[PDB]
Amino acid sequence: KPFTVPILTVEEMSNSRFPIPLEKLYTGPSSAFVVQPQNGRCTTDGVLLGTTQLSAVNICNFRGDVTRVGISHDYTMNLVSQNWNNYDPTEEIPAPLGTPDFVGKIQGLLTQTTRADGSTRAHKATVSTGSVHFTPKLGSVQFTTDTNNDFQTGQNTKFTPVGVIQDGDHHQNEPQQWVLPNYSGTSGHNVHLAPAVAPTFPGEQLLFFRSTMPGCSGYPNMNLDCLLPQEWVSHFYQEAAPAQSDVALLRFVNPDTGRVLFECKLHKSGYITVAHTGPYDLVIPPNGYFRFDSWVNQFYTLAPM
Amino acid sequence: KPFTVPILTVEEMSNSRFPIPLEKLYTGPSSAFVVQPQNGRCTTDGVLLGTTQLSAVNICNFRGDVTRVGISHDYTMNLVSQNWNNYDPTEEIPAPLGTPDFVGKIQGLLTQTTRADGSTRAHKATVSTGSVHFTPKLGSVQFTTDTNNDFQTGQNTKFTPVGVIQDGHQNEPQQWVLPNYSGTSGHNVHLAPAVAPTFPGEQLLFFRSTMPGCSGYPNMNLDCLLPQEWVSHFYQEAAPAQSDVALLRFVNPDTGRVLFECKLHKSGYITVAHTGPYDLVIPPNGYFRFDSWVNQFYTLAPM
Ligand SMILES: C[C@@H]1O[C@@H](O[C@@H]2[C@@H](O[C@H]3O[C@H](CO)[C@H](O)[C@H](O)[C@H]3O)[C@@H](O)[C@@H](CO)O[C@@H]2O)[C@@H](O)[C@H](O)[C@@H]1O
Ligand SMILES: C[C@@H]1O[C@@H](O[C@@H]2[C@@H](O[C@H]3O[C@H](CO)[C@H](O)[C@H](O)[C@H]3O)[C@@H](O)[C@@H](CO)O[C@@H]2O)[C@@H](O)[C@H](O)[C@@H]1O
Repeated sequence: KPFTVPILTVEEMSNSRFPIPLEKLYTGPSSAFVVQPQNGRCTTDGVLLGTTQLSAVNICNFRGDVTRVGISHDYTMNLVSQNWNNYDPTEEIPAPLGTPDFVGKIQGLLTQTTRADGSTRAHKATVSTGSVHFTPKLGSVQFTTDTNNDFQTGQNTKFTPVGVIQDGDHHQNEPQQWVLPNYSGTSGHNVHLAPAVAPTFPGEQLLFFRSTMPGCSGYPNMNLDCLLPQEWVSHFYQEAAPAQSDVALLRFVNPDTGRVLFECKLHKSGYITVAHTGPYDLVIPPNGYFRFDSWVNQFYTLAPM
Repeated sequence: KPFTVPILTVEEMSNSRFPIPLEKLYTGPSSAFVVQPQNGRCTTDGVLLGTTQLSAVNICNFRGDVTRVGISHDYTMNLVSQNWNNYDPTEEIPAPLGTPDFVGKIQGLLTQTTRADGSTRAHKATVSTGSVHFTPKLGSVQFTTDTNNDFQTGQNTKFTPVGVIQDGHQNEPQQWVLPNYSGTSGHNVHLAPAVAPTFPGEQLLFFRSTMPGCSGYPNMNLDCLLPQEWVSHFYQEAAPAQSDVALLRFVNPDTGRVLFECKLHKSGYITVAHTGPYDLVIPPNGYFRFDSWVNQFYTLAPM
């Protein structure tokens, strides 16, 4: 089965690490980080990795029942699955599919319906994924909310993420997009992780699909880079085209002129490298798209960006 | 190019009318009312219709600058596009792509960044699409928010939708009543067509989600004609339609057994042979498979 990537333009696609559109292509140095995201991870032959699932609308969402922590404005959510069935901690994944894969304070609305009478409610809420109470692998996370009394026990509750917050004099100190949470808190180390990725070939860097997360309070670092658009994850999962070598050579083309703007290496394990050093917002026509041209190896020397 | 539909299961897909996952399949009568959604509209050969665009995460989102209405808690948003560029009201679409296509009060967060210093803010906010101030085709909508002073002028502002509210039970939203995209100033234009079965014994098949409820007693059902992933698939594939009707079989790969068959009409909606309201019962790995081009007079096996 011939391998292909989607023909959608960058801005027609979705970030695979938060439910927001892509904005641009970005390359930068990654030696200062361990780049090990768990969402947006999929092999070119369609094997999902980490905590990756198939739709952007589920990323960083949570569902379950809630109970108030003491007499505070915090609530513990006992997680269930996307379709409201019981969560299974025994599954060989790091955490429920779609769980946030960075340390940060994600703000959104926590909503609830009372089944018996159809009454509903919503409150602004934040989940701090660096908190010791962020234990999604164990089946629970904690939210700080704007209420201490309105949520009912035993009722279906959903968190819909919107953006991120920051607090402190050191501006843009959080979120930390390349620091994984401890999915089981202090109780144990992370398990079943998709591997870290790094360029190995001289002169190469990762290519990122970049968005700006909405900021909700303070001075957050709003950059969010994913390794694959969500639509590529879905495409590979469905097509399941066999990888005929370790690397798929892609050309980024202007469809109007037919000219190649740059070329890159899509590694079969699901990430892209380009030949560039330093931070660079790629200059591209908005109708540009990626095209698979041939199967190559990890030592293929790209035309420099 | 051979026509195909995605192999994703229902719960792996997204509603094309609000940024939430699909939950289930429903069929029912719809003779007594107009079915004319504007999001989730695409022909099988990839022509987008109505206000349909390509990703679910953009649906019912709004962007622009805001100005306070008087000294109230309401703010007017002067709309821009998904990437902060111009919206052209003269483009022959009903309203900006992704605009809500139902009358209801949508609640979410209105967020803002101050360009100069990177300070940010968020407030609970509702857009009433039945309001006279819901005029997206004119380039503006109005939000009621939980602040009367925190939003700044001339700064990028985004509404992220979460769910719906009600006042008065389940009388709103009205998912099949289109808002007036130009308010009282003009009638709706450039709409994707209304849809109905034409063959006796058939009903529409709906891809159903439940919108989160945020206050009161809202009607939370939300039915779309095509999953968002089908819109994106057809747009990219652009496979020619060999007839006006594609026969799909819904298959359980666990058994190879066909659960039911249905007609995917070229103009982008599905019918089944059934009379009455019915919540379909489907296996977890079930999916749709295109088998052949037929015609409007093909009789489906009863669903
Ligand atoms: C930088 C600052 O971020 C946000 O303000 C927060 C404060 O937020 C609280 O009050 C503000 C209005 O002053 C607003 O009503 C917000 O909803 C509410 O949570 C507060 O958290 C303090 C604590 O030190 O930090 C910031 O000042 C934002 O509202 C401001 O516009 C501004 O961007
Ligand atoms: C049916 C009812 O809907 C929601 O309540 C609203 C009220 O909402 C206001 O106060 C409530 C707490 O009582 C909550 O703090 C909410 O955020 C706030 O807007 C209010 O709008 C009244 C006015 O008619 O209608 C409802 O009572 C929800 O909060 C309740 O839990 C309940 O489901």
